[PDB]
Formats: sequence, structure tokens, C-alpha cells
Amino acid sequence: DAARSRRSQETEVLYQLAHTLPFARGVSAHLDKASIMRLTISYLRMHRLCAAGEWPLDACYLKALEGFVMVLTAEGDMAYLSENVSKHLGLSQLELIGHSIFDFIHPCDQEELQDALTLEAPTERHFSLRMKSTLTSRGRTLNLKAATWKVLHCSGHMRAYQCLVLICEAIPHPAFLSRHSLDMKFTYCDERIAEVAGYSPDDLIGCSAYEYIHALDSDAVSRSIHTLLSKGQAVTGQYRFLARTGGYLWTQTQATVVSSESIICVHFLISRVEETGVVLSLEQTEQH
Amino acid sequence: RRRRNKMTAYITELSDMVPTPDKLTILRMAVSHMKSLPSFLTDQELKHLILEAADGFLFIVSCETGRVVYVSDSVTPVLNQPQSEWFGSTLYDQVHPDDVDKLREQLSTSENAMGSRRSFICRMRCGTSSEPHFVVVHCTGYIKAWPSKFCLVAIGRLQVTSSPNCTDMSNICQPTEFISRHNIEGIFTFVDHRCVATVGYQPQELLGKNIVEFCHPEDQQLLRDSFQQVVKLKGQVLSVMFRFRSKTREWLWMRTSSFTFQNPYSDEIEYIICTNTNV
Ligand SMILES: CCCCCCCC/C=C\CCCCCCCC(=O)NCCO
Repeated sequence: DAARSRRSQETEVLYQLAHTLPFARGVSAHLDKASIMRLTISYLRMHRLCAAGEWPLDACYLKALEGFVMVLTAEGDMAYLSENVSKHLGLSQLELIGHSIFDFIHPCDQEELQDALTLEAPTERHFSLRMKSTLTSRGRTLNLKAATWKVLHCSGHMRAYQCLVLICEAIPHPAFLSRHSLDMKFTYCDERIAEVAGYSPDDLIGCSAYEYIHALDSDAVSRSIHTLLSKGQAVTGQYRFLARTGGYLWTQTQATVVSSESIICVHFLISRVEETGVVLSLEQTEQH
Repeated sequence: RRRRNKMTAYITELSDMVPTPDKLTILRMAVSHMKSLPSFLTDQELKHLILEAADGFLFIVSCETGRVVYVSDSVTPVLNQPQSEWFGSTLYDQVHPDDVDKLREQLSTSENAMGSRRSFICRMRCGTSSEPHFVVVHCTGYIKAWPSKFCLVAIGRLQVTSSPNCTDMSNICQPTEFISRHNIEGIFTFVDHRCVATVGYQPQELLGKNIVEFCHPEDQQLLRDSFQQVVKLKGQVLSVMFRFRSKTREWLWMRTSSFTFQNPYSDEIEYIICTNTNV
């Protein structure tokens, strides 16, 4: 019967350990022994990692970002997640640090993640991911097993000192809009296209959007659309959109599948019409 | 007892992680080492993590004039610009002149003021040897009163997505190839200006005409067979070499590598994309 006396000793000192964790007064009491342990393990590992770094306004940085920071190990272990992850997935860092990323991402994105764990510079990473999120328009209203898939654009670097540190941002669900069918044929486009590119919105309806991108970008756009069609949301790189009488403009696009199903695209102009004297496509030539 | 195979694994892990025994003693020393060292990480650690993940820099500018209130050292490894050029200037001194209106609208606090968020792309001056060179910077931040007092606290990052094929140039001299798009009948529906250097035709002299109109007759069958291949090969690339009719150098040997662009949804053929290279 001294066995359970020692057992009470052990978990008294594990609750002690809980009180030693870097969380608020009272947060201890919503934990279980397993999560207490896990959080301690990961606090020590993140302290060991930060100790390897060779080094007032510091708190602006996380405040300046939109998404959250994530540190993934070589074995896909979520080594670190910032607090604001709760604002993007509902799941707080209290319930995520230490667990494996493959337990929280869509099964058809795990290959892409692992390829990322092994035009671009050798060690820069850009990939789209679908993570579990318990958030709705009312807050954290979903229990974990009815969690939905949230698309995150994650960009970061592979740093071995061995990690992959990412900024993971959400794509907002819908100023300048365009609406397409799943074949990307224009069903609607913002009236501001005339002062931006030269096209009347009525002249674009029915036309295929792929005819209006520079060929040098097609591949890229293509890939993005595939993501848009397989994950529900996507964001492109910078690409060239052909103006009416000639030339092109640099732009970026976020895209969301809605609803039977349509595509909504939010476009951000990066530059104004370049090379307006130059005709590139057959349509520019006729309208010239 | 899957519950404490993981707890025994947990305690062994903890033992390995502490710089120093049975379960209670290793967890009692864990406690002490925890008191050796309120958020998970410090703001300094998180700043360095963010800068390890993002090729970016923090800047605080006045909302009314754009005056640079603060800029971090990260701006020089990012923008190739010393803090000499940012301090004492405005954000408008650093951006492309065509981005000034957009930046001014991002800096206005007439609808969204304290605490509100900002998200925008612009082009900033990098360090130039000569005549400014501009790079695309993604800016995200928030409006904050500065103890005529509203300011934007933002981070500007490069390489947020993959870089585009700006040029397609694989040399430093006169272009060797050009990209074209064609319909299913072979009609030029897109061509980039490098065609002027490779075959001597202006883009409008090619658009509307068929590619076979520029191919040597003795080669035409071969060109047509290859094209009928790629519309059947649905995405795969096939190369053909034929005598293109130039405008001044007679018959130029030309390698055209083609593939059909498949609609990612309907799998219909949008067009055929060709890379036409002087062999
Ligand atoms: C994966 C989906 C990507 C779509 C690929 C093709 C899109 C072409 C459709 C539409 C292109 C329209 C570009 C609109 C320019 C307006 C820019 C503007 O002034 N915006 C507000 C200020 O920034």
C-alpha cells in the first residue's frame, strides 16, 4: 500500500511540474498528466533550439503577421506553434505543440508535406496545406471530430541547427472581384477592369481566363487552379494579365470555390500596363 | 495501458531532455530544472523565429505623411539598402511612383483606425549600383497610436510565393527562342516579342496565320504529324525540327517543343503551347 503512496507523490510532483509551465495562473487545472508531460517536453526542446540561435519592439513582429508561425521537425513533429494559431484553427497551442502534423492535415496533402520536408532557392519552401480547424463564423463551435479543413498558404525555410519554420496564412473567404465557372470562364468581373486593363466587363463574360494570362505564367497558374480545384482555395504567384489593346499588367490572385459550384477571385494589381505598344495575342491585335 | 506506455515513453523523453533514476525522481528533477529557466517563447525568440521563416523586415511609418518612424536592420539583408536610406525619409521615398496612391489609401485612417489591419503589395527600391531597381514586397501590419499620432506598424516580406518566369532568358545575348500559343487548327494566338529577334517577324505578322505557313513544304507533313501527336498526347511534350521561313535569313532550322494545355477542370484543350528555338 506504499505503492499508491509513492504514486500520489509522483503525480503531486507532476502537478508541480504543471505549475512550472509558461502558461497563465489557472491554466494548469484544465490539463491532464499526458498533456502536462507533452508540453514540458516541447518547452524543453524549443528552449534547446532557441539556445542555438546566436543572439521592446519585439512583440510587434507576431502582431504584424497575419498567419501563425509553425516549426516542424524532420519527422513531421509540430515543434512549435504561436498563440494566434487559435485565431486561425480554433485549436490552441496548448493542444497542438508536441503532436504530429500528420494527425491534423488532410490525408492527400501528406505527400506534399513530406516532399517539402526533404525559380526557387534550394531551401525556400512554398506549399498549400489543409489543416483541421474547429472554427466557424461563431467561433470555436466544432468539436474536433467534426472539424473542417482550412487551407493555409505556408511559406518558410528549412533551417538545420534540423527544422522547417513556416509562416502559415489563411486565404480570406470573399474589392476587385471576378467570378468564374469551374472551367474558369468569366461569369462576372469588376467594372474597374476598364481603367486597369481596358476591357468592358461584358466583353469578358463567356471568355476563358486562360486566354488572358501570359504564356510564361501558364504552368504556374495551371498548378494554382489545380490546388483551387482540389483544396477549395488557392493563391497564385505574380503573373501577367493581358490588357485589351496590348501589353500586360502584373497581378496576384486569391481564389475560393463557393456553393452548382463557382469560383471567386480577388485580384491585387502589382504594376500598371507594361509594354502597351506591344501586341501579344490575337485578341489584342483585333482590338488594336 | 496504452495510456502509460506513452507515459513511460514521456518520462524517458523527459529524462533525456533534462541535463542531469526512477520516474518520480526524474520528474522531481524536471520540476527543479523547470524552475532553472508568461508565454511559451519570449518576444525576442519569436522575433528571431519569424525572421528565420520570413525574408522580411519590420517598419513603422507615420500614417499621415509616410515618414519612417522606425526600420529594423533586416531591411539591408532583405532590400540591399542601409538604414541610412530609410531613416529620415518617408515610405513614399522607397516605393515605386505608381504605388504612391495605393500606399496613401492604405495609410488613411478615415474608415479603419486604431487596431485595424492592413494588407497590400507594393514595389520598393533595392540597393542599385547605377537608376532605381524595384522589388515586390508584401506588406502586412496594423494601425497604432504613436506616443498626428497614427502609424502603420508593418512587416514587409519578399518571396512570399514562387517567383515568376519574368523573362524566360537563358543567355545574355540576342534571344534564341520564343513562346507561342496556337489553337487546334495551328493558328498563332499568342507570341512574345522575342520572335522579332529569332525569325524577324513582328508579333502581328505571326498572329492570325498558321504555323505551317512558315514551315518548309518538304518538312510540312512532319510538322503536321507532330502536332496531331500532341493533341493526342494530352499534356506530354513532343519536339519537332523543321525549316522555318524567316524574313531575312531564308530557311532557319527550328526546334518546336509543344504540348497541349489541358483545362484543369473540364480537361478540354485550351491551346497548344510551343517553345520555338533556333537550332
Ligand atoms: C488560380 C486562379 C487565378 C486566376 C488566373 C486567371 C485570372 C484571370 C482572371 C481575372 C484577371 C483579372 C485581374 C483583375 C485586375 C484588377 C486589379 C486591381 O486593380 N485590384 C484592386 C487593387 O489592387
